[PDB]
Amino acid sequence: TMLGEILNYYTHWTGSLRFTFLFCGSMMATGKILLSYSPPGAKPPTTRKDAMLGTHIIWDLGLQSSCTMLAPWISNTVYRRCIKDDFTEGGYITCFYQTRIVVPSGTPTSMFMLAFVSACPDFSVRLLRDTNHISQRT
Amino acid sequence: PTAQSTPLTSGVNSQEVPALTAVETGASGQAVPSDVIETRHVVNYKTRSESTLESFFGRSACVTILEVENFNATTDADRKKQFTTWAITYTDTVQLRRKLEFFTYSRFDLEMTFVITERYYASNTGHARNQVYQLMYIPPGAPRPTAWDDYTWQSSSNPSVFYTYGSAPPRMSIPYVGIANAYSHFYDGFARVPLKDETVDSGDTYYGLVTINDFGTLAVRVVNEYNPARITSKIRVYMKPKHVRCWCPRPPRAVPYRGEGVDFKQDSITPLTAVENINTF
Amino acid sequence: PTAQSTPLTSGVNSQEVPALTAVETGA
Amino acid sequence: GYSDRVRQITLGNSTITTQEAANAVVAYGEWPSYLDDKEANPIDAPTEPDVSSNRFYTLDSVQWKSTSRGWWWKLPDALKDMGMFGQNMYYHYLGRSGYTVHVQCNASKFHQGALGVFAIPEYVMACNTEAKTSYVSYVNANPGEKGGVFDNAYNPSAEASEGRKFAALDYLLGCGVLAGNAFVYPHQIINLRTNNSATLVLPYVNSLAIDCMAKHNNWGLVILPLCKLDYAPNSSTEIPITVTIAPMFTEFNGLRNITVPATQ
Amino acid sequence: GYSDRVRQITLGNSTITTQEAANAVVAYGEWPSYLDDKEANPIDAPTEPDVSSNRFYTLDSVQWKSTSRGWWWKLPDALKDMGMFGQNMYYHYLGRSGYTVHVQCNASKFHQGALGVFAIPEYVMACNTEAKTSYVSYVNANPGEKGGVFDNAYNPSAEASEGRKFAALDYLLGCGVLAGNAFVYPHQIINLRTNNSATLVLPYVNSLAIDCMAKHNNWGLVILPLCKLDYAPNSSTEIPITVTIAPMFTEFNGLRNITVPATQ
Amino acid sequence: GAQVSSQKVGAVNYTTINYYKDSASNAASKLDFSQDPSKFTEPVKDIMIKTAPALN
Amino acid sequence: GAQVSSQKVGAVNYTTINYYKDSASNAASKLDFSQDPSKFTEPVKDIMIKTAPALN
Ligand SMILES: CC(=O)N[C@H]1[C@H]([C@H](O)[C@H](O)CO)O[C@@](O)(C(=O)O)C[C@@H]1O
Ligand SMILES: [Ca+2]
Ligand SMILES: [Ca+2]
Ligand SMILES: [Ca+2]
Ligand SMILES: [Ca+2]
Ligand SMILES: [Ca+2]
Ligand SMILES: [Cl-]
Ligand SMILES: [Cl-]
Ligand SMILES: [Cl-]
Ligand SMILES: [Cl-]
Ligand SMILES: [Cl-]
Ligand code: NA
Repeated sequence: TMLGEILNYYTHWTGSLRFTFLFCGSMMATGKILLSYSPPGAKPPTTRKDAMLGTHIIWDLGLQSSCTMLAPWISNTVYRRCIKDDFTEGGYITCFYQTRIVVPSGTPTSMFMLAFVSACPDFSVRLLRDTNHISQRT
Repeated sequence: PTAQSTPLTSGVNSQEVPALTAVETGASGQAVPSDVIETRHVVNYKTRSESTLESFFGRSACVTILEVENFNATTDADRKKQFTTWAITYTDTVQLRRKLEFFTYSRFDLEMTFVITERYYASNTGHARNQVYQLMYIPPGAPRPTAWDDYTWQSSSNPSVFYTYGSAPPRMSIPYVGIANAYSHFYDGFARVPLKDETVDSGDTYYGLVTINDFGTLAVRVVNEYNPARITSKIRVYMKPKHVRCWCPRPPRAVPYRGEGVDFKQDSITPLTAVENINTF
Repeated sequence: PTAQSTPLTSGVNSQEVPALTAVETGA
Repeated sequence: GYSDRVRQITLGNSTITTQEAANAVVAYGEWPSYLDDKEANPIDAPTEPDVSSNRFYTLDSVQWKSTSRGWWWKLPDALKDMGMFGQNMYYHYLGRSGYTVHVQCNASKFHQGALGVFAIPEYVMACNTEAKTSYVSYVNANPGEKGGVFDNAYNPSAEASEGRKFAALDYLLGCGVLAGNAFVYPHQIINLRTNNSATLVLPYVNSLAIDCMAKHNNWGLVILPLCKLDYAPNSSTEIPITVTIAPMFTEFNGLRNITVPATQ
Repeated sequence: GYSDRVRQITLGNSTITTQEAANAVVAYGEWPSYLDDKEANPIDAPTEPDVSSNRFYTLDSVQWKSTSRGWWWKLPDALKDMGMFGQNMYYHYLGRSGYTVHVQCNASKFHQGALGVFAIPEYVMACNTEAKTSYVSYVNANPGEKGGVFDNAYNPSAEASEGRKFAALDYLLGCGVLAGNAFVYPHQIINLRTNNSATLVLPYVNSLAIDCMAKHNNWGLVILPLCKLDYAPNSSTEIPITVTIAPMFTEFNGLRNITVPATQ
Repeated sequence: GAQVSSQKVGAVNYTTINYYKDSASNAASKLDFSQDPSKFTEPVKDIMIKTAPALN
Repeated sequence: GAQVSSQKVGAVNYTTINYYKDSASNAASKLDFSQDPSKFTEPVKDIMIKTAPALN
């Protein structure tokens, strides 16, 4: 992602992450969807009843097409590392049907949503470094 | 500010008894000479200047010795001698480490200095032109070199210093870079919580600061291509903590270290030499 | 200048719905 | 821009949105609140867990079918195993709580049906044996998040020991009154052509300032299909009903070891 | 009337008395406190459980014998299964706490002995295999209220898999420093002729404002017999040592499902 | 932006100018004679007067 | 023509003099904290109020 690419020029990051979801079914499709962020240190959630114990939002599909879930900055350290690291693990984002998607006849019964990520205004990065995403033969 | 002067005092015959206390309270003894003897006045002009933390730590100390070589390498093992990588730490040596470990937490900027030396490997293979060294700081996540001349050394973003043999020892400052509000010299814990019935291995996991610390990697090469004469080099790395604060004092290390942790070695846990008798002057 | 501080807030029960938007707008 | 149909509710780390609401009910016109010193009873400093417990908990969903007769839950029973609310409830002799109840049921512009959603103080229900009166087991009275269902038939047991459960007869509201009069209780209707959710905010209601949550449910939550679910392409279709409830202004007294109720 | 020997401490629904104290220690001269906005880190509204969790919990007692080499506990580990403190600890990713530690040991005017009672920040201890370094299992590092004991011998394991526990060697304080210097840490002494209890009030100490309690113990509590227990009529007598600890100014962030650590 | 400060006496001032934009580049911190041994030597809740009995 | 400016804080001022007649010779530009993310994150013609519906 654009955020991910920028983060890989830095060693440390801090702040809140914004996840925005765009529902792209038909206008006739309805539904409620649960989006959750569970800070680390417990069993990763694989069921709605565990997911709903964390930070979450229930998204009602409708005229407003998009819903934003926040992963607020919740961390022991003041910065996390821009690598896979147990000490600065960030937790778990999951998604479940809250009710279900419902459509009438003559309507597609499968469809998609798009997920976007961006940094919030509380977000900053430190310690410039080379990225592992570009290289060349020698 | 000076250390304490001594006031003129005589004797006493009094219900005031400063010689007695009760250290069960957690207080150390507090009495001073004027409390228990007759004293003259002595003006004390002496200061504790050299035992401030800045003074105690105000030295560049060697923390490791790295090796690199420059020659025509034809095997994998010899190719790996053309550059070196080192995880940045103060635990390769004992002296600075022990001083830092008087404290639980610290906060400081770092002056890093390097001393680079060479010798000829042999005398029947001609000579070698003056060598330039690259010392590249690779922060966690940045790609690590697998060869002395791979793409990583272009160092667009990582800081590198290019040092010319025979020049003054190179030197740079590093800010306080901790991701916490201080560095921890000791960490009584783990990097993750192992959970009930998980399949993750619990038999080969570690404990303490080693599970969470990562200050990146120093990578060193000779920038020159090979001469007929093989040159072997040592790079001594020096650290001086400056602008120092420390918290939570600790007893100092009393027995030899045996690694990065607090572990001790069975043949080296008897620091005291026994006295002949309790009455030995 | 600093990155954004976080204000003290509680909950809501409101016709104001900042959680919803429409990214079709290009925002 | 602002609308009676579009609402956001945030409590603790949890947020609900709806785009097809129908206002919201505040039961008896009173928002929940903490217990004032001039109405207090137990004298120990109370625990007020705030965001740890005063947050939305989503129960297991149920399925609305053309043949469904309805559903019931009790409160605080339905939330007794919910995160820190449950822990605070069971570690204390006494507790009080208000609630935000959010009932969720979406369909399509081609479905039809209407659910009555009622919050009933002291929702006492009939037992299922005529050999005894008021003869209901603790376990059957307190099903937890699974709640119970209504039936359109009353079949009391042959033996008293087998009838120690509620006779949840729909048209008598499980308690000997006509269901058509349930509208005297705080309520909304989810009428599929109009709305997809109901929101009820409940103050603590009791004849006491604070009481034993493990002994006594203050509210019943009843969902009755007033008009049956119908969908022309498939009359056997089912749509979920999801119940999400947040405790509010929770306050607990009389801390000790944890209460572990009987399970059989 | 008032005396350095007589003290009452009340936290929540719990009170301690002592009639043979020796003042009380406030570690590093700093009383615990809540986390200020100008030093805060996680941004979610924290849970502050107050009286439910900030109260005296009494651990299982241990027996002081003439042959005892000492005892250790870690904090918050020792209290992880204690009432609502334990629940709040495990339901959250992050927590911070201060403590009042009250160590209790009475005898008679004819007994003698002295216990050093030390509160040690980041009490990292040596492992018991020389095939590895820093090689201690989570389970052995976190014994809970039972704590551990010191030994006067060091016998590292033949195989690495069998040495994944602390080498709690008394005179090296289990960590390669001389025990005689442990007095640089906040401490009291229970000297039986003088006092029957030690009281230490501990602020939160860490290089962070708040941290993962289930990963990281902030304090060690060490009790070492500095002078052995002796009693002339029976040198094999034993007297209890009882440890009672109250969390203080507890604050938790990052609520989710409950943490259940591995037990083997 | 020159700073003129007292030297440490020998057997009296010196001048410093910072050349770099990062404080980490600066020379050693100036002598800080701050101290409070009592946080370690006497961290007691109730004041102890030396001349008085430690326990009364 | 010395410029005295604040240093970036470490664990407080520094002095700069330009020695060359071309500005291209100068050291790095001073920290510029300017920003306007909205030209990329919200380049919309009609103002959108967060709390309001995006589409009305
Ligand atoms: C590192 C080392 O010991 N180098 C020595 C070499 C090598 O042993 C051989 O050249 C390898 O075959 O031999 C010498 O006699 C030489 O070449 O003048 C002395 C020199 O000090
Ligand atoms: Ca005198
Ligand atoms: Ca080379
Ligand atoms: Ca509270
Ligand atoms: Ca005295
Ligand atoms: Ca909006
Ligand atoms: Cl290159
Ligand atoms: Cl070359
Ligand atoms: Cl001797
Ligand atoms: Cl349940
Ligand atoms: Cl335990
Ligand atoms: Na003096």
